[PDB]
Amino acid sequence: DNVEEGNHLYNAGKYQEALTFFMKPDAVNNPATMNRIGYMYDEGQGVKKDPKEAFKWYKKAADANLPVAQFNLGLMYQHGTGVSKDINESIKWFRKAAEQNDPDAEMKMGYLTATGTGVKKDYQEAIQWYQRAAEHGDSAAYAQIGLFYTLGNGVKKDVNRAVQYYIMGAQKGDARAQAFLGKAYALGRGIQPDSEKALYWYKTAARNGNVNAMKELGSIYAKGRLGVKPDQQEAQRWNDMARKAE
Repeated sequence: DNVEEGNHLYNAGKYQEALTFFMKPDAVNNPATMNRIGYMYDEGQGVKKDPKEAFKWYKKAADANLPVAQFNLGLMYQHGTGVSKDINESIKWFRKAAEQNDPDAEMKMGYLTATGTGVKKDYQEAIQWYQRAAEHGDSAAYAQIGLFYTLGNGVKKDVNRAVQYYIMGAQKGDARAQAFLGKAYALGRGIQPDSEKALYWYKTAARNGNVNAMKELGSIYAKGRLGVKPDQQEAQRWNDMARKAE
């Protein structure tokens, strides 16, 4: 294959070297490869980053019914990256990509439905899209669903069930569910108050770049909440890092 070779060179950072292989007649015609050429233009892997040119390759690949590339194409409309911003053409593509079972597109559809951005707001359709994106390997989806039960958007507030969703997403690497779960342990809101497990999950979410957990952590050590020995050598570490991250 001229694409599988070009994949090996690209997988190993020889982007321009890999790009020539992809531009070969047998390679260009591959839809998955056509998508990758748009990516390389989108991030400047082998070329000077041109999003407008990246749009050309996303459209070719998305016009071949490639779920990854229909999502990418819908993004380019939504942000108006390489085309002129068309929020409502963008949902044509997310819809196609999401109904083709793309996880990222299903969640973009959970968002657009929950906010009513390009479509009639519907908290019930938004849950379905979010739960479907969870089945397809998206850990952020769990906390997005649990928010509905904590807040009460289209459902009666079931704080117990919301924390069950947080724990799921928290144990699968999601920075926010981890912070949400830490707050649940800390107040006993969702489950049984554990000052240790609350601290563990706060530390894990901060480790994963959740700013509210960093800020929370800095407050924990300074005041001396949650049974830590009050430490300011740690407390000022966290708050500085949070400021630096915004």
